[PDB]
Amino acid sequence: YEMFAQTLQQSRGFGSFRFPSGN
Amino acid sequence: NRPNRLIVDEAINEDNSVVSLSQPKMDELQLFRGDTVLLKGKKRREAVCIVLSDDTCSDEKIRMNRVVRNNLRVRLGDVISIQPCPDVKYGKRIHVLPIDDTVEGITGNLFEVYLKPYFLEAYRPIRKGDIFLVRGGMRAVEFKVVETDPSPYCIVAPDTVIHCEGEPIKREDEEESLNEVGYDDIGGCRKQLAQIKEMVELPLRHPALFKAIGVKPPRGILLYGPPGTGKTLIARAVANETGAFFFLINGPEIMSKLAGESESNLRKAFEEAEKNAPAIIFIDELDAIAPKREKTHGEVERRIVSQLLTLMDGLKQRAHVIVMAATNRPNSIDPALRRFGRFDREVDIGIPDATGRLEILQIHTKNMKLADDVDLEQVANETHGHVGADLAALCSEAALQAIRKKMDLIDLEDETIDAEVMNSLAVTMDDFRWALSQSNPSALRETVVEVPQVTWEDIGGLEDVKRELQELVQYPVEHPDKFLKFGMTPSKGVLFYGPPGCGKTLLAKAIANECQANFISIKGPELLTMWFGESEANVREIFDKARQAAPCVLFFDELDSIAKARGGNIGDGGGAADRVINQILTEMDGMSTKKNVFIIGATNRPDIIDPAILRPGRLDQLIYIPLPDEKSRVAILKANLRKSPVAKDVDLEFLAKMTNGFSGADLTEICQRACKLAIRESIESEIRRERERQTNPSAMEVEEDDPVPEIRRDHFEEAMRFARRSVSDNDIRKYEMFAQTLQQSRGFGSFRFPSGN
Amino acid sequence: LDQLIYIPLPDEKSRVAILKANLRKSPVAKDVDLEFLAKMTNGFSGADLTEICQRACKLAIRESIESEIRRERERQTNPSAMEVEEDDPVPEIRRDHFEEAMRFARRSVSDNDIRK
Amino acid sequence: SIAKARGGNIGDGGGAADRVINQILTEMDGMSTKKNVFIIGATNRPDIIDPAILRPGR
Amino acid sequence: RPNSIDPALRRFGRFDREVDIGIPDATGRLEILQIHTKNMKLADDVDLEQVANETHGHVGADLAALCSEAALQAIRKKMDLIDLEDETIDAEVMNSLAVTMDDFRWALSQSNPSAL
Amino acid sequence: IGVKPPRGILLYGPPGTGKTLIARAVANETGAFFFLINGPEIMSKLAGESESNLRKAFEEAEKNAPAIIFIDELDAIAPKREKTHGEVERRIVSQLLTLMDGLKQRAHVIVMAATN
Ligand SMILES: Nc1ncnc2c1ncn2[C@@H]1O[C@H](COP(=O)(O)OP(=O)(O)OP(O)(O)=S)[C@@H](O)[C@H]1O
Ligand SMILES: Nc1ncnc2c1ncn2[C@@H]1O[C@H](COP(=O)(O)OP(=O)(O)OP(O)(O)=S)[C@@H](O)[C@H]1O
Ligand SMILES: Nc1ncnc2c1ncn2[C@@H]1O[C@H](COP(=O)(O)OP(=O)(O)O)[C@@H](O)[C@H]1O
Ligand SMILES: [Mg+2]
Ligand SMILES: [Mg+2]
Repeated sequence: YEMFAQTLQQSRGFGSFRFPSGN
Repeated sequence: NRPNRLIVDEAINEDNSVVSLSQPKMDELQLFRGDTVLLKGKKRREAVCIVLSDDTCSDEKIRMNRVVRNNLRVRLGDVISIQPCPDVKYGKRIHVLPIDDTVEGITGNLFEVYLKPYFLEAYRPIRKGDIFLVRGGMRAVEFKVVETDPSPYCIVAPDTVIHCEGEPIKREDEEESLNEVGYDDIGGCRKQLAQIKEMVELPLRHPALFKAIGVKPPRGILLYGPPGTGKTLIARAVANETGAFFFLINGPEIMSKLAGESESNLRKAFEEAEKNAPAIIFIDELDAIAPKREKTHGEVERRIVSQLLTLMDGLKQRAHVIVMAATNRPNSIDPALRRFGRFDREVDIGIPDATGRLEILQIHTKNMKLADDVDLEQVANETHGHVGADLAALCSEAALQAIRKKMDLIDLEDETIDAEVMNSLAVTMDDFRWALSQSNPSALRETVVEVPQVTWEDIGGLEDVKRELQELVQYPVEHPDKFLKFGMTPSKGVLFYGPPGCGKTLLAKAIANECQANFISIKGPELLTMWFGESEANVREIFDKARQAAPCVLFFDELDSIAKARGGNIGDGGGAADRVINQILTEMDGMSTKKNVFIIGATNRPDIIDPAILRPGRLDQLIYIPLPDEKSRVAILKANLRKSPVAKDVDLEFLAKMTNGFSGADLTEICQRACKLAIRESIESEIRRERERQTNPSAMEVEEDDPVPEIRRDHFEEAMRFARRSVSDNDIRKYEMFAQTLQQSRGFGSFRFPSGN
Repeated sequence: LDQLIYIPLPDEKSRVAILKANLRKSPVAKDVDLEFLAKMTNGFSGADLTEICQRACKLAIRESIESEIRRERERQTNPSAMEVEEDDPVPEIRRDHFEEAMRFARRSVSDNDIRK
Repeated sequence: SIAKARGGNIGDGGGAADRVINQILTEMDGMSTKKNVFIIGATNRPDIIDPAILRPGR
Repeated sequence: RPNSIDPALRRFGRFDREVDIGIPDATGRLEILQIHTKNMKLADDVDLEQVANETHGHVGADLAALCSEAALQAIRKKMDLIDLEDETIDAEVMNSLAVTMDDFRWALSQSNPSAL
Repeated sequence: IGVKPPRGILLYGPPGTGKTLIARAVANETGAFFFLINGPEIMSKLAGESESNLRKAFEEAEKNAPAIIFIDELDAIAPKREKTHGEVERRIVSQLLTLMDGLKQRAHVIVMAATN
């Protein structure tokens, strides 16, 4: 059940998404 | 214990009249670095010198040059009184004479060529009775100060005239020369020379004191290394430093004789060495005399081996005799010579590293005049796998190319000899760049044992991994007392695992740099070579090299190679069985924990590894190394491009945002591809601008004279569309699954001790 | 070899004695309850108990070193007093170290293996 | 040739292991880059080749 | 080793009685250290029993060389005692010198045993 | 000049490529005292006569400096160690190794040798 729970895992590398803030 | 008494120590500075002292001894003696001091030694002979200050100089000892050392009849470890003299004034005339055996080949005037820049601007204090040395012009020549009109302590002023009229005279018979070799002529083996000094000096320098000590000395020292490392040179230098009766024994000279003549030569050698105690006996090429028992066919050679074994055991008479011997490998020796009371102390003279190679080049380029184009440091960085004899031959080849290319200088001296022609010749950088192409080294097959140069700055992120590695490695080295207090056994090994191309080798080299330890790398092809050839007895020979260079980090790269090559845990029916991994486990269980040898493995397929490696007392830590994050990608892109000229218009932080899911090797690939695009643009611009413009030029030269490109935005912008991901998604899911099969716990997170009353 | 002797997983008193025998070298505070510690660990082996003891010891060593470095270097470079005013090693192995090292412990032997 | 002759990446159970290709990889990793010796291979069956040859530095 | 001998020397009326002198254990190593440290003066920091417990796979000649190396490290580190006797001989200087525990802790790192 | 020369040059190739011819041509061009040494002529002699021929050859070449010594078929004199059964041939190999190392006297003597 832990393996099947990890086969539907959230994401990889999208945790640090931020919109750019300029000017 | 009055402070004017000083013990002779070797000086780092190569100036011929400058001594050095420490700061608190000089402050206690109340002197200053501007003072010109006077020294007194044996046989009423003196030396006037300029003293300075130093922090690396020891307190009770004085550092001086070998020129000052041989001009006092004083060796190391002796005593010299010092007297300050503010009465040192200028001279009247200076009359020196050359010495015949150093001017046998040189000719012409030596005054303006050598003596005029020698006394220029240095304000050298000289004395009647001293002998100094001048290098330059592919020759070193010495001059004895014969006659001076004023007081013997005097400073050479530029007003003082120097007289050089007279025949080249011979020396006094008690005087030394450059025929013998000192400690300065040897580079790159400071630790081994220190060990030989510790073993050899204290018994031989003080025979009666050490005899009153009563503790037995060592009496057999076995030097070994690759061919050409200069073992004969080190033995002769230590023999010339201690000044004992040195006698040389050469193996083929004995084995070229008849039957009884070899034994007569050995017995006469040891008798004449025991007469002149203290003495040093050096036996060169020991394996030519005493090889293994299976190889000495015949009776007479086994008889000679037994004669040597008899005389080494009969040497134990407390006769102050030390026997050194050199060989090319410790395995070919008859093992009866390894016993106690015989050749038991072993010194490993390895191949030199880059600092050592730089010191060898500085030693061999003393006399030769040298153009300012060259950079010896870059030469020492480019020579890889070069023993010191290769470096001497390289300097020889560069000098011969420089003399060859000046065929007009061959015309300048057809048969006449001028010192000024050799003074007029220097060596360019392209001579060394040519000599690196016709250099055939002899040490590419050798295992490299050195400290790495990769720091933590080359690696991006991995902070908890950095913390756990320094906790596992650095703490038992620095603080053993805590492990004695709390009473645990420090762990022995670490297995890294993860996707390919993510910096496992860099982490091993980084922690080896952090702890300042040696590093031994063993790749997958060597393990596969041992598996195909069934030569798994070389593993013990690896671990012996690991013990001889302690503290050390032993890195087994691609530990799953034989298991992947066998069937991939599928073919041949067997499971997790191997000759080589078995021998590695035996050697891991064998070794002691006091030696501080730390073992690191690294795999890409952690499922097919042998589970018997992961037991306690072995590689028991498992560390997962994922694909790099965004700040790590920034640091990787910075670390790859330090050598290249990158325009400041390039945004790397935008470049790390697009590349979600790359490894390190992909980023190095795209950087090198942009570099290839830049090189192509530069070459195809230069060819057109030079050749296609005009054949017969309008202007006198090229009007531009400007290299156009650097690496800029459009190169990365073009090289991006060739980049690809090396690691797919299912592969990453496999490593995540194996990481979860070693999960921490379930339900033990809320454990608390009961708190009652 | 004709005698066959089966050696099972250790019982509760055996787990108490294993936890006592592993920790004779280490300075353990007297506030620690080992008899409560053997009740939770139903189904561990000996190697799991040695693992969790050595992990608590690692946590204690890390706390001692990262306290000593800060207290010596970070306090003052040029000292106010003549020497260190504390001159006292702070840690021993205590409750929070076992309490933290418990959540990394795992069972090595599954149920089907025991059934075999 | 040896990979085709062995099993065609099918027989003998093993995968991409060879004495001779191992020695070629060792000699490729050994040599210096200053000598200007350039190595060229050629196959007709690129699927059954050893993947350890296709790494960088090779 | 008993295997390299010509087996005709094993017969009766010849070399038939065999005595096996094995490597010594920890009590034996302690007795060897006590034998070799008779004449040498000795500071009270050291504990020879812990030294005998830590030396594993050491023949008695290794222990004699270890005592030699610790004594030479102790004479080496006192370079002020090298200054105290440049060429004169005093019995009191050798009377004034003892060997610390860290000399033995250093000599265990440069010890290459022969019986692992 | 003072830079050391090379003093041993080893020509090698397949049989019949004309190595003897190249050596004789360079010897006739430079005009130095050329002396020829042939391997089977040495190995056809008795025990002491081979060493006497080698020593007389190098003495008479060192008298007429500058000189070139050519040793044809070097493998007939000095093969591998496993192949030189007997004592006298190993003795001749050691004689050659002695004389090549004793040649370093700055005596303007160059030694060439050919093999297959
Ligand atoms: N580290 C070094 N320092 C100074 N000179 C060196 C060094 N290594 C090599 N050389 C020089 O290279 C030559 C090596 O001479 P040797 O002392 O005979 O070396 P070697 O290790 O004894 O070679 P073998 O084993 O006797 S054939 C000499 O001309 C040395 O001056
Ligand atoms: N490249 C060449 N130029 C001129 N003559 C050659 C050449 N190659 C062979 N020869 C002739 O072929 C013969 C070869 O004689 P050698 O000099 O003895 O050759 P070799 O290589 O010394 O054979 P070995 O090894 O001594 S049996 C002579 O007659 C040469 O003149
Ligand atoms: N933290 C990092 N910083 C910079 N480069 C890295 C980093 N990690 C990996 N690399 C890149 O990876 C390459 C080394 O790969 P490596 O980790 O040795 O592969 P493997 O783990 O298969 O041995 C280097 O060329 C380097 O540029
Ligand atoms: Mg030698
Ligand atoms: Mg011929």
